[PDB]
Amino acid sequence: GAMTIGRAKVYATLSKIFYHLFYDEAIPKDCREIIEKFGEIDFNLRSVLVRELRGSVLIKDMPQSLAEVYESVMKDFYERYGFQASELHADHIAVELAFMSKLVEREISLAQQMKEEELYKIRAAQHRFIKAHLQPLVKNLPSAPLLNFVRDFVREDAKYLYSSLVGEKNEG
Amino acid sequence: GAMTIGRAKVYATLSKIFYHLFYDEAIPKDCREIIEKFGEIDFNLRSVLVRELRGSVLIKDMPQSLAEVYESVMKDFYERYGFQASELHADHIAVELAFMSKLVEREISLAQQMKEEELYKIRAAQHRFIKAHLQPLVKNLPSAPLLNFVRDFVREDAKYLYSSLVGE
Repeated sequence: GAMTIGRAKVYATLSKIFYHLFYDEAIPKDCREIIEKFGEIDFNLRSVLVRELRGSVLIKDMPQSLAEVYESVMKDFYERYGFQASELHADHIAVELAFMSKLVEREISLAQQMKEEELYKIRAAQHRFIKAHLQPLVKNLPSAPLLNFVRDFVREDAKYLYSSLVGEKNEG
Repeated sequence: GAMTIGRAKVYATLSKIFYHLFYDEAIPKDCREIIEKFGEIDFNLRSVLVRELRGSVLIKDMPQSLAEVYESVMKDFYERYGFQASELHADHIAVELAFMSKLVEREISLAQQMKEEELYKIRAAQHRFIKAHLQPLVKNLPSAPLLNFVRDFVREDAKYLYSSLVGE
């Protein structure tokens, strides 16, 4: 329904925004309006910052030796769900957001098909991905209006996904 | 047939009973008879108790901070199958039972129409709903005759659905 359609739209729009900002392109009206529906915001970030918004960079706690294989970890997750690499590093926030959008789009299709067991698997994957990769990246974002919106959106989306799963997890 | 008709009836009747109790209303004779066909049961539960029979309240590892998004989870599941929550919270037991009744009614229709692909999907949806939402809710109900009846009915129904689905 509208709620899940909105999840996909926000992930897709945020990803498109970060691709534009990576190249110092203006944010188009359609993208701006989708995000501005939630409150006043600006998109005034420069490529010099946006290029560095990668998990292996932002997560300062990551052991160096594992930072060196993290893109491989990302790619295997992506490949397992048919998601293609772009020209950006696999751990870049634009790419991680695009991956979530693809997962939610898959969920939408499975919902329309009433494929409940497969939908469950894709929702589980969304949770796994948000817990392993995207939330750790976003929790280490520096403060700015757009980035703070992403923090809030991802925090609430993580809560939604976890709440979906917690009951069955604890059934014995 | 009779088995599936019976499943739909029990879910619908339990839902109706919980609505009456929520609203401090007497349980009508038709509802009582349906449930008591399985043995004597007392239907005395105070409205304040019944109002709190929500998945977000009952599921122990769900903190209160997740109750609002959990309502969204419930409504998302409902919408996929053309069901709307009522004026009650979407995670209230009365609503969850009503949703099961609607899924069983759809199963009955699909079986009459020999729509096999869709029938299987709907049965799988019932089982998923029980596993994900209704069984976790009923697990932590207080002990009382009606609550024990529902817990046991749901547990047996889950086993039936799982068995029916594993062959296939």
